[PDB]
Amino acid sequence: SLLNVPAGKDLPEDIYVVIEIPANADPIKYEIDKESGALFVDRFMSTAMFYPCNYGYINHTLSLNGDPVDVLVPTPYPLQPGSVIRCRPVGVLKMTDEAGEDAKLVAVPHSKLSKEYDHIKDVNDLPELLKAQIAHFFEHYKDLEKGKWVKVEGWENAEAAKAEIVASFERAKNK
Amino acid sequence: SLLNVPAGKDLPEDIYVVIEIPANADPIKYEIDKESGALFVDRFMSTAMFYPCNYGYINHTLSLNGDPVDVLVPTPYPLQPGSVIRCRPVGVLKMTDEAGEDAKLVAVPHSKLSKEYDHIKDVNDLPELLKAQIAHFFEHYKDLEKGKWVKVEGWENAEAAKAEIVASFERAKNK
Amino acid sequence: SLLNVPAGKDLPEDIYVVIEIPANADPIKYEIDKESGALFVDRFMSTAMFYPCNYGYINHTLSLNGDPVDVLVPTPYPLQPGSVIRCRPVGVLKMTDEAGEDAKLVAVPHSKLSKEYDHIKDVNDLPELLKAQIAHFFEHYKDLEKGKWVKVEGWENAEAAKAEIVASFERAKNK
Amino acid sequence: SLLNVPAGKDLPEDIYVVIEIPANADPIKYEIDKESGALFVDRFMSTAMFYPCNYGYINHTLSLNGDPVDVLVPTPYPLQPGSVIRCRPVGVLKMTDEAGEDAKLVAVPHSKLSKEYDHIKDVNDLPELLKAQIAHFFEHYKDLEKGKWVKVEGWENAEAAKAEIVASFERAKNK
Amino acid sequence: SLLNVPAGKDLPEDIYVVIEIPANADPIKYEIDKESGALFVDRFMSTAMFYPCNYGYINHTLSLNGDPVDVLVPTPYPLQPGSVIRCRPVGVLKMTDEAGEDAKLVAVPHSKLSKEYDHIKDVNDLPELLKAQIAHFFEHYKDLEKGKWVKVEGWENAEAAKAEIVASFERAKNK
Amino acid sequence: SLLNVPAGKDLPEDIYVVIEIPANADPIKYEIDKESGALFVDRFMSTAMFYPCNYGYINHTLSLNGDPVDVLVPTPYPLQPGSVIRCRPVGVLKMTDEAGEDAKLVAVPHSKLSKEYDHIKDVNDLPELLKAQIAHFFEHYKDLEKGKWVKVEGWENAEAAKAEIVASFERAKNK
Repeated sequence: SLLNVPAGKDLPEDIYVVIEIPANADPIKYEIDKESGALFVDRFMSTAMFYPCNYGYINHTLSLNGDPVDVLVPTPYPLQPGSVIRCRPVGVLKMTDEAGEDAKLVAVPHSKLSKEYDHIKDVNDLPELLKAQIAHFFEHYKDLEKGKWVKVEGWENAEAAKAEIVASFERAKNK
Repeated sequence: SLLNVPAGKDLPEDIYVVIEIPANADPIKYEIDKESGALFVDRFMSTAMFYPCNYGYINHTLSLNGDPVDVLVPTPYPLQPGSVIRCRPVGVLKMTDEAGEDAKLVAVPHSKLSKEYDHIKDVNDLPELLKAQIAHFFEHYKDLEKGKWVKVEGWENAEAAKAEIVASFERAKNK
Repeated sequence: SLLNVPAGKDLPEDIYVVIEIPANADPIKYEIDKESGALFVDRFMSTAMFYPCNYGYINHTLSLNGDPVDVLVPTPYPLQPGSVIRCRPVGVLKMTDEAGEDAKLVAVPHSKLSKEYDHIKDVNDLPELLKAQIAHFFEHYKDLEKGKWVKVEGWENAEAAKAEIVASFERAKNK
Repeated sequence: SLLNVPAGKDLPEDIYVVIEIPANADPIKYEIDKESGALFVDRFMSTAMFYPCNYGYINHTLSLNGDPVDVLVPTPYPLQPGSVIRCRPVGVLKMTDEAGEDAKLVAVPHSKLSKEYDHIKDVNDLPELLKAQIAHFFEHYKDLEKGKWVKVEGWENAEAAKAEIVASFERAKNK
Repeated sequence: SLLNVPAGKDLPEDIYVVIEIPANADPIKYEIDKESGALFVDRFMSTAMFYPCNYGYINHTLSLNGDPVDVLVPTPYPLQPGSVIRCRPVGVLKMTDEAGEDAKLVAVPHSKLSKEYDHIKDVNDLPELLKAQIAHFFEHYKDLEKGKWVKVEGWENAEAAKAEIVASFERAKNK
Repeated sequence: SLLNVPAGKDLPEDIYVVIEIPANADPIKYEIDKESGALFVDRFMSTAMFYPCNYGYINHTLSLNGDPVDVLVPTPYPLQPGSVIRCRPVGVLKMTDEAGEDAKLVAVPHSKLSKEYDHIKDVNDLPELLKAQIAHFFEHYKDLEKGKWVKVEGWENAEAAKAEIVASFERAKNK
């Protein structure tokens, strides 16, 4: 089942992301239920917006806000919800939402899946438009479902992304 | 796995439907296999028709005809086969097919997923065109795969829908 | 889970294929991970080509190259990745790739799912264009991802297809 | 302009069909406007049905119900609305509705487009399932339209289809 | 030609809208060219947003910003670009941008197309969520366009929508 | 009419391309008819291949093979058939086929449409994988067409692309 996928072949450089929401999909927010392993409908998003990249998480990871680290994965074609993709982390989006800090990593497909991202080694290598899209998406997608709000503090590098992997992996085995 | 999703948070008011066939899909009839939990192709439907709502079942339920209670779930966008959606029952379609009574519930997305169905509290609140579509679909979708035939006896209320949940949940733990 | 689907109701005449790649899809090569049962992204294909039929495998089978027997399944509409389809084998495509012989079966939907393939009993009953498409796909889809190359030796009959099922089923229980 | 497209390269054996509704599309009934040549929305279909083949008309023809002769065209992938396809007539579906008698031709793609239809020379060569679905569609797609009924009378051969096209071509000029 | 389509069957109560951008489509902003009547790509949208309704214009109208009056049209399925829809105005969205004042009409499908919109007679009858999404879209779709801003001023009723159409129709001739 | 669209705002640096075949579409080869300006089906492709970019032509140009100059245009989402895109030439693909020599231009979206292509000034700036896929497509898409072959000769720069457009524009008038 999806609950027994490994975090990565070699964390934090070489990880698996479990995809929950494909890039450019209808505005249905899916989430994998941690008891069943099944895809749950979490909500029907109320803004006319879409995730600019595939969205999911690293299994066996516990972030400070109680859930596994979440990750955005650019691909040339949208992936199936429930699929698992081998990636390498390249950067991190720092925000605050109503409960203090949130981070969302960006990870690119690993070279065994594709060579089109070989030259993206860090956060400054990502296209500027795509970074600006992601930031704009996270600042507005909950505008109409409020008591909710997000603010974007800015981009960090591959080493900050890796640190967040490692600390949340470690945090999982214990609490 | 899909075999360990709960029937509901609070049956019969607050249930989970396991989606097998999305609204407006190609005419492939999928079914979740109760031994494996996997999506099986049940048949390629022979009429040029589509399910007017997402179609699936409540887990841990046994109806009088040997299978879990089946349910139609209107959403603003079609859902993935295998996904699980939180809903509240609002009515029931009564038919007879070659083996006596069949019921199919209608349940709407629960308010935590969407507010667009808050005002639908019972069977008379459903749009008339959608009810007429569903009835027409169930009367004709098997026209070309005969020895099969369906006749529609008519709509019942939210309390009859809830009763069918409860009796089939109870019926499951025992036989 | 997908790891506990049976090879077939009655091997080798009556088998289940686990679908990994739908017909006519984006050029994402998915594969079911044999440890987890989950759909993995195997690679993003580099040619502008698509599988001309749905593609997958028979569970509980071990071919000579270390993986389960793979199968192409024509359907009137593309199937979901992860779905299971009841089929009957009708022929086999023989190739050599860099590691000696490869076979890929063709199996058609079983008559309980559809009647549109009833008249296809063997390999000469398949439309010639579809056979020529499949051969052309397998000869070129890896042209740009080389150190890889495929050559097509030609079509065999339903009895050779069945033999390959049986030998790989037997080969699985033991090694 | 679509108003200037010919009736065919060689009537009645070699014709063009202007496509109004794609096979397997959403339940929106499009029509070419005669004055402007633009694609108009004639209506949203109220049954959960789709056209089993692409649908349109032959330009410069006038049937006795006072519009261009309509044709149904099977193709391996749906066509774009407003597109023009070269075809051969193979049959006619005769029916009666609440306005009187009607007739629908069936034409396959010309050999210059595709060889896949070269063995279909007449109405009994069409796959039995397609004929059954086309008939069932015409008899039920207007069922939720108050006042509108369709009764299918039977099929007629290629020769009957050719005569309708000649008759209706002549009648478009001479009047 | 789309340049020859009428403004409406009976202005301002019964109009035609030429559709430029489908609801829920890829983020490509199409426009009909005035000279040629062809569909041009005006631009690729840079936010991750989609139009919440089909968008287009009324032909033979000229607003005080010097183009045809635009309309937003909700429909149950997205429409084709270049297609013409018969509609009734029910409201107007007033806004200001970096070029000055602007106004966007909202029109529903005429009763001849669909009865589903017959209870919507005016701007307060639109579903509350659709109005909120349309406003939010206009206020944010140009956020990554340097120099371009939108401020939404409020809604106005059906009567205001009719006056804009008359005013702009007259102004298209008399000039 | 598409027959009246200009060759470009400022040839040869700023051109319009009329789109005939979308990137990543079904294997239907569309062409604009010269007389009518309608979209015709030229053929159903017989290989399992798709165009790796949108394909079309520049109006009011005539190449030495006696039709308009064709162009391949990469865009972030597929375009509609019949739509017109503003572009800049950056390269040419030279080949020979069974009718003789041929050439295919590559043009990216103009800066007014999208800034994403502003760093692509010439043929060596295109992503290496796209060039490889375009070449491989042209060399294999007609492989199952009896009598038809394609041999790719090499690329040429933006300057060569501009000269072809001038040459073919002049040749469209003066004749």
